[PDB]
Amino acid sequence: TGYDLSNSVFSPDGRNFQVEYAVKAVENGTTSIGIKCNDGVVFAVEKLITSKLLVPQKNVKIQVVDRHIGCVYSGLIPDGRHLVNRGREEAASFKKLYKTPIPIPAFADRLGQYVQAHTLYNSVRPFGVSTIFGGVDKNGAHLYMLEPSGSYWGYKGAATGKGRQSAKAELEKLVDHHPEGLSAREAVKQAAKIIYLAHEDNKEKDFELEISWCSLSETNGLHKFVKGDLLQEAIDFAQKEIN
Amino acid sequence: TSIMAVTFKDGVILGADSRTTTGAYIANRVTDKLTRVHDKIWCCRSGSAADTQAIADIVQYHLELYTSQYGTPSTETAASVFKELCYENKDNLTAGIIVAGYDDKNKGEVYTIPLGGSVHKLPYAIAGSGSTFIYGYCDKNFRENMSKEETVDFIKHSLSQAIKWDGSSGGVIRMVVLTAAGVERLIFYPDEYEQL
Amino acid sequence: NNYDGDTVTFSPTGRLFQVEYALEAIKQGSVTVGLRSNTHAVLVALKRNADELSSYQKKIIKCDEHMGLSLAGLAPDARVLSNYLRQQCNYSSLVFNRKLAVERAGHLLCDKAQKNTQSYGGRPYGVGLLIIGYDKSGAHLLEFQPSGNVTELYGTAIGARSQGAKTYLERTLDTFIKIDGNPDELIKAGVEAISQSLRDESLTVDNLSIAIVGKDTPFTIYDGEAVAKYI
Amino acid sequence: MDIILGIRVQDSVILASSKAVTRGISVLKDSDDKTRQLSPHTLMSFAGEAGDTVQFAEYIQANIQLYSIREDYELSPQAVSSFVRQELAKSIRSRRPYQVNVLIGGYDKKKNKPELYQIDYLGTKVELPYGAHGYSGFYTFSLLDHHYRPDMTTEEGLDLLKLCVQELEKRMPMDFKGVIVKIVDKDGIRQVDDF
Amino acid sequence: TQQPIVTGTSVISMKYDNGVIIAADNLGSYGSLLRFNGVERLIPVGDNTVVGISGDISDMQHIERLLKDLVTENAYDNPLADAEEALEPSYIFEYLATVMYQRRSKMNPLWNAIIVAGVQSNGDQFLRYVNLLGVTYSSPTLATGFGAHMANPLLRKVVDRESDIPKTTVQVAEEAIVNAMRVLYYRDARSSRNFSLAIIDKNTGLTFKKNLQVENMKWDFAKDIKGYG
Amino acid sequence: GYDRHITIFSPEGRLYQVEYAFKATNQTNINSLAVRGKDCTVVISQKKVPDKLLDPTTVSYIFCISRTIGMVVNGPIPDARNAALRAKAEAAEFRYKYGYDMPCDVLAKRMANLSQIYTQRAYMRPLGVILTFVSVDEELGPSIYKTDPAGYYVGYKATATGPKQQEITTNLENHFKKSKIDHINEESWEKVVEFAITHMIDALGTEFSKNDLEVGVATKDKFFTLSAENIEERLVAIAEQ
Amino acid sequence: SDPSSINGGIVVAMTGKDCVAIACDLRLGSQSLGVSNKFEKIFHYGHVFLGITGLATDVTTLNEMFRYKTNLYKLKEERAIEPETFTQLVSSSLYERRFGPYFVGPVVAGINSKSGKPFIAGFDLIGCIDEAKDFIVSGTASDQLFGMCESLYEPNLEPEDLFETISQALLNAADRDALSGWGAVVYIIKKDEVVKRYLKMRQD
Amino acid sequence: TTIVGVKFNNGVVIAADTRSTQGPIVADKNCAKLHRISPKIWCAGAGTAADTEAVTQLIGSNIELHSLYTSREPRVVSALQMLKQHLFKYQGHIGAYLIVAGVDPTGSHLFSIHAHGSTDVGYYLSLGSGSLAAMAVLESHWKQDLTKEEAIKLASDAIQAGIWNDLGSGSNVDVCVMEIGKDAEYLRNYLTPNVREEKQKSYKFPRGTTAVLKESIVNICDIQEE
Amino acid sequence: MTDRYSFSLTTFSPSGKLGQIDYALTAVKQGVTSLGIKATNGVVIATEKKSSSPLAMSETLSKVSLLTPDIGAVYSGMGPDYRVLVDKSRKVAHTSYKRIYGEYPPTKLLVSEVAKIMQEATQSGGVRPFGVSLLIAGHDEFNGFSLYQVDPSGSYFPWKATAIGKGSVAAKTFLEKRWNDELELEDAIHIALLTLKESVEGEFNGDTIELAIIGDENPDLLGYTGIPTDKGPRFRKLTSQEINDRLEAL
Ligand SMILES: [Cl-]
Ligand SMILES: [Mg+2]
Ligand SMILES: [Mg+2]
Ligand SMILES: [Mg+2]
Ligand SMILES: [Mg+2]
Repeated sequence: TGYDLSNSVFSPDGRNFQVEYAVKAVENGTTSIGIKCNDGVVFAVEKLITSKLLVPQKNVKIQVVDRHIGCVYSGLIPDGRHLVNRGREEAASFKKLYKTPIPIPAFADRLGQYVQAHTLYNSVRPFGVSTIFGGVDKNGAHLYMLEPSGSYWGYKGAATGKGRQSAKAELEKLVDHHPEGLSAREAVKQAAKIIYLAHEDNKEKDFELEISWCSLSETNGLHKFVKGDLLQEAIDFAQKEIN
Repeated sequence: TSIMAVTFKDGVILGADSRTTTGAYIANRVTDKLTRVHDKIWCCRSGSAADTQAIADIVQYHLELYTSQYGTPSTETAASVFKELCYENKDNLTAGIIVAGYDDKNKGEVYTIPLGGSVHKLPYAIAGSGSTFIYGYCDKNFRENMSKEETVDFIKHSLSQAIKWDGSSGGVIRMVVLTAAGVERLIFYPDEYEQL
Repeated sequence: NNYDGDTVTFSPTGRLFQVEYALEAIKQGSVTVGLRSNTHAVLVALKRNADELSSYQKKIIKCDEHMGLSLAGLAPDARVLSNYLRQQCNYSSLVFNRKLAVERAGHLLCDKAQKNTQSYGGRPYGVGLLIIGYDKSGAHLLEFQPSGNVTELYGTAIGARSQGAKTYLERTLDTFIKIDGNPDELIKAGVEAISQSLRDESLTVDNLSIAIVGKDTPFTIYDGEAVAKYI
Repeated sequence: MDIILGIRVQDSVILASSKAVTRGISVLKDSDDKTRQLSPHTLMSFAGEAGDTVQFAEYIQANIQLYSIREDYELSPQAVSSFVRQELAKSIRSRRPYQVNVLIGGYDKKKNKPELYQIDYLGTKVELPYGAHGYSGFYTFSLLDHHYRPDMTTEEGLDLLKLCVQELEKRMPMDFKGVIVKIVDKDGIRQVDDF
Repeated sequence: TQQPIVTGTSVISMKYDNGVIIAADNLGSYGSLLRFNGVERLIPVGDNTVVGISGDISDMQHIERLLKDLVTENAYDNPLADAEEALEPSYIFEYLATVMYQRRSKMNPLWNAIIVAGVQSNGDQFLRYVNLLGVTYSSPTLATGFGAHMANPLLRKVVDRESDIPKTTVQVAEEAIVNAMRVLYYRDARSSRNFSLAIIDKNTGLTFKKNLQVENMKWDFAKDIKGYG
Repeated sequence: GYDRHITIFSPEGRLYQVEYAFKATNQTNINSLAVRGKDCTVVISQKKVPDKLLDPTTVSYIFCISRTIGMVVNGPIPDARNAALRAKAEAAEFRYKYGYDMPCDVLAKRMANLSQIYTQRAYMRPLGVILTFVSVDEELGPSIYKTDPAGYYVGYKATATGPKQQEITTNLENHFKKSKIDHINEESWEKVVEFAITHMIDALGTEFSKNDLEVGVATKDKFFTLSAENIEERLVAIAEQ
Repeated sequence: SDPSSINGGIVVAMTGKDCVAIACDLRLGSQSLGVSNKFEKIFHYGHVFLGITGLATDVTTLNEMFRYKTNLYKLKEERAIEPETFTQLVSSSLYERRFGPYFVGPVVAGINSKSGKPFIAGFDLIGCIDEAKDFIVSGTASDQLFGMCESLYEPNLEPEDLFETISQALLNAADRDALSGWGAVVYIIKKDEVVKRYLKMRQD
Repeated sequence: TTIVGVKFNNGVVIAADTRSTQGPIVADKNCAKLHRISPKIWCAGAGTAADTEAVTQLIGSNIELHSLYTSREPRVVSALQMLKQHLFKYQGHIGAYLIVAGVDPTGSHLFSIHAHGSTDVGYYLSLGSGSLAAMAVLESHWKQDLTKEEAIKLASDAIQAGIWNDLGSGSNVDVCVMEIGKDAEYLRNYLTPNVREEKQKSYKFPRGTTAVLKESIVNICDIQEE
Repeated sequence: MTDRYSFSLTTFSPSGKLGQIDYALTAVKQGVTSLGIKATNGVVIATEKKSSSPLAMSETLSKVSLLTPDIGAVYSGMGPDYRVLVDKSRKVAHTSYKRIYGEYPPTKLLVSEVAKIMQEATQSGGVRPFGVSLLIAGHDEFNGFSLYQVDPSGSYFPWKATAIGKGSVAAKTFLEKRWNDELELEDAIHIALLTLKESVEGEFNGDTIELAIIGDENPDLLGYTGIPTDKGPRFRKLTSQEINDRLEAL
């Protein structure tokens, strides 16, 4: 034994235990999700209200990269911010050399290679976050989810954090019941419901809902936060479904 | 040198003379100035032969690596890579490059990158020492959405005049046609274009 | 246990013990309170002396005319982080002619602390910070943890026995948020808040440290006989 | 700096160096000693660019003194001259070269022979019976070529040196304010205080 | 150290009671060759600022990319990016002025003269100049290159000092700007007939006018002019 | 026992971290196969999409390294993409420096050398992947060259990789013992793909739908991957005789 | 100002029947001023001989550099360096200072100890090799030497006849150059004996 | 210097004169200007002679290592790419002007390269001070589908034009023929049209003519035993 | 990141042993047998092509490698380590010799350079020793024919004949009985084939045996004619057919 004391060491199984321990930090975090719709993507996250003294709507979690990509993550929040900072540098250098905004699959590999690099050496620690991200490019909508190992794939729907099992089941119903697809406005409503449903794993404290979206028809392919009337409408739809 | 690129209905065509001079001596009378940086993205080179060959080789490398990762690059992207090299190394380069390419989404596009490393998207572009003598002719005779045959004639006639007046231009007129159908090379000899 | 030798090692449950040990240094520190209204933001700090011959360790540091913080934990680490904030506030003013937003200042502190939690050789910062400020969106209060976590709040407290002050502020929330255009009453509420964390000792003239920033009020620190009015 | 002369006789080496220091319009000093003792039996005179001359000479002196302490041994005149040549040969391809010309007069205690080396700022070294730098040789070498003998005494060397200085004082346009003369032999280095 | 290759001529501007106006022609010259005829040299930043640039066009395109990146960067982690924490004209100018002075201090300048025109959050008019040397100044009217010599005298007759600004309407100001552009077309050999004009008003916002032409030109008197003496 | 944590010799002259990297290679539970025709080189790999929430078009272990070279990977996707990015960069650089397309065997050697370094330098871990490079080389013709975490590489008439490599290997061995030639004597690549799928079905004892397979084909001057509908046409032809 | 003619001097080398000869003048000067009449320009490392003309500081530096390098060569190779091999070493060493060169004109002469074949070679200041069958010249009177050698030289001269030919080539060339002369040395080199002769010449 | 390259049916031929000069003086009368980059890739150099030799040997060395690394015979395009990128980086300060020719598995090739790093393709090329004299012959007699014998004849005639008409060129003609599927044949002194006539007089001196001051044996042997 | 292993991974144990070197030698012992024999007019080096799979094309894996035209190398131990050492050896022959002296290094000095590289992997920070022993055969003008062994420690020794790897102890005894100072190259090849047969289990033919010689100059392998002094490489790898012809006279 001792194989789990140092990053980048293969165990006799062929496993990197330090990466597996990073996953435990992710599973301890709040629930975050992503839904791929007809012409875009929707992101939503659960924000635990630890105290009344927290200023409502102020501690924003979802982050924009460039102007067309949204990023949300569960686990160690600072690690997620570090990954988004790198992502913003990668997107800037791509656009600098190639003019066009970074395609979503291209951006996915940039994050992937960077996270994977933190599994090659014992002088660094793996990322303690799973990141759901995506947006719209020239080939349409794309949704991705990236793990501490550096592993990522494309998704129809994605979920991570403490209430991921509940969320995944809800997402799988939507995929089956809508083979033709889901509209952006429908996806916002559904995202609100799924977070409210996933909040059962975190039922002790009350929470605040935060939603964002990128849609070709609804936001002109730019990342925007869902605010005001559209947010309240989604909260009402969600509250109606849990009762 | 006399070089030009012209967009038309089905795409874009690049044209060039074949003369390379060292002072008044013609060091090469059959030069190929139409250079491939990607399958359907080509460029016309003017200025230092060493510089433009070096730049083109680096761009071809960049677009080959782009293609392996992100798929076929746009003509705008190719122009941007050319610009980055020309702008950032403006103190040490003498290069005037016209970039021409065919997309299926964007169709035929032409970008000119003059000495300073600025970029200008145009319906057609002319460059090289011989171009000065055909600004009047090209402005009067260019139309948008010409046919392949009309565009070949426009370039043939234009470069014929550039060759006639510019001592640094001459030899054969080479052309490369970029369309959905593919890539076609054309060559026109002195006995043909001198009698136009 | 076997996983607390350095900051580059996760435990089997996904914990970072060196970061947790750094968090423990804050809990040993002296209590400091932060609270705000819509016009002003206030810091109150209980200073700690070594003995009766010694001075009381300063707790509040000014970062700009519109921003400053109070500390709890390793004081030299607060000096490093407050110096960085001074530089960032300064860069924003010199390059962009722009006062650095309090929220952006929190983001910068988070990222600086994060790098010390993912690399070999280094160590986490051993201090907690309460940042107050008045910018283009009004009064603000931030809480910084050396884990990297930064949070915007109406009121809070950090240090030893900070839970008493935090509960009081949670009760008084609806009252002190409405104290607009009255600096003295907002400080009174902060002095009453920090009093819920005292045991055996009381607030004296060289014990108490108060700071305030607001609409037409530059970040100023009050010590000595300037706080006797509030005792 | 100006005139530096050297002559190797039977049993000693004699170095003569001018006393004037001129900064453009005025003669600032008339008692300047343009020499440094490198070791008990080795003396170096110098001339060239202001500042660089003393800086180079003191740098060489420090290095030879360091060697002497480390090994408890005095390097031969040949070995010292080779070290000095390399430093100047290195310097000529530097960012800012030492513009310094030197004469090295030493008595080799092993061979019981006086030795005179002439090295210019490029690192050009020659061993000579007599030598100079600048324009000094143009006025003095015809006299030395005539009178010099390898078996001359120290007194005869000083007399031939006086004739050289007299010719310099007659035909040179610049007033170099006389010379300081030093003798290097088996007993070490001494200054002739009346010349 | 370099030399400008492809260049743009004058940028002109002035203040009026409720805002600012800025204008520049659409030419990119290659020495005496009038090479490029569709170059936009007024670049809007948000809905409160317009940056007008003369001099080297390759450097202009670089500055354009810097400003585009500035908008992207400001929006990062900024919920009030379209409200209280939007880019101000004053922020945009100070950034450009910093870059210009830094580049001249490395002996590698951005070969340009720049005028930043806009309206601040409190409604105040903003108008300030910066060039390749990092030199900055403000005035009720500002102009670069030939415009400094020919436009300023005309524009100063409308607003001569600070107290003339509240007395100057947007109609009077635009009229003065358009006339100045005509005068420059008459007298600057590196100018063109086609130009762009932008108005930034505290009430009606940013109005960007493209494809404007110099009109009402006097040439008839040329027919009577014969010989040289 | 720190000789098991980093790449230094054990008392038996073994490198345990290398051996454990070979074990990580089978973590995906996927099998791959490569064969050579007269004019082509074919590579097939199993495709498993276990989650319904996944976008199946993004799930892949075959990579287009250059125009001429394809690569299939056996091992976890993060290490696979690491090797893919590096191979793409190496191939592009080679063409720039030496003026011709990087040969399949030369790229294999280069990636094998990089892997060797990770077995000798302590600060770098081995990649838990096996890389099979395929092309139709302009000098050597149809080519299969395979690299592993030990830094070993060699050319193959045909090859197989994965948890059930032995079954596929023996099946291929028996065929070439009959034919007595080093390749599949077939004109079209379509029939070489059909041969490859048929012999994988025989060796594994399992049937495949269009979504269960992933196919890459190398011809003169290009490598390409087949779509689900191209694979379906291949499966129909196999069933009809 | 021109570094290759500050100090002056010449070297010449010739081949004969089973022998080679290399010769040089003895002058070192500072432009017009004669400084030394004992500045020998021919050096040897084992049985390989090297003459160097040009800037005198570089002449001395390169001798020290090639003594350095041939001593290490011998310790590692366990044999003396041959003329052909040493020629390549000189060329390599000079080219490595391509953009800050030694201002010299080197000349190699010797007999290969295994084949018995006579060998000579010349270089420009940056390393280009001239491997002539007949003769090699270098220095401030190289034009004069070319003229003398071209008319006086004939192939397969016996050692004592080759001495007369090369001596007369040097002497008469030097007497038509202001910056060369003040004495001369001639080396006659056979497979296992080398004779060195100082010549009597005019001293102006 | 005169150098030419000529393509023919089944390969390529390169030729050069044999005069090297320092200003107006002829340093060597039988210089070798045809250099080997690899067994079947040869090149001829004009300009700074040390640079042409050095850049040939450096790229030749790296080409050999590349050949061993890739287990393939070296290609002319590789030599060309490596030469041009090396020369471009030094911005013309390495004064190498080369004609590069050879055969490889891809076929037969002929290129020129200039000191600043630009390259060109052709069926016939000339370089050096005698290039205009050589090109005049090439432009007069070149045709498509030349035989080996015709190409050798044309190449050597082009060098002769340089020899007789350019003062920078002279002496002999060197030729190298590179044919597909054959060993490259280097023909040193292929033509010798400039042998010096017998002199009118022998200038062998009587023994004892030269005045001698001192004689001494030079010890070339190492320190002896006993 | 950064390589933070700046300390030695090979150190002296209390008994004076360098563990990592001993363990590297153990890896060599497990390796396939290779041998070398020196004759009066040549040198022969040989090994078994232990194919990992019959689907593998073992001709694409070269165990015997040309270092210079007159020097060749074979190994026993870790194949990948050998491959990178061959790359480094080929390069150092140029960078530290041919680019300086215009000729290829003598056998003993190239061996010395390879030995230095192997020594440094035994002392430098954050690396392990090479897990191979090399046999290097060569010819040069002044030293004639020679054969050298290089071990993981960096130590090297000259041999008349020797063997390394699996069955080296038995093979060296076999060579001691057969070797004399009057052997011709063909006699040495015959003895090499006889010796190698003892350590080979399965197939023994031209396709499973790799053999090369350092002998006469091969002008037919030079690739060009015209330079009399250039006469071709002395290193030659024997073909599958050439090996089988000598297995009938076995
Ligand atoms: Cl490698
Ligand atoms: Mg013409
Ligand atoms: Mg390792
Ligand atoms: Mg003379
Ligand atoms: Mg005289």
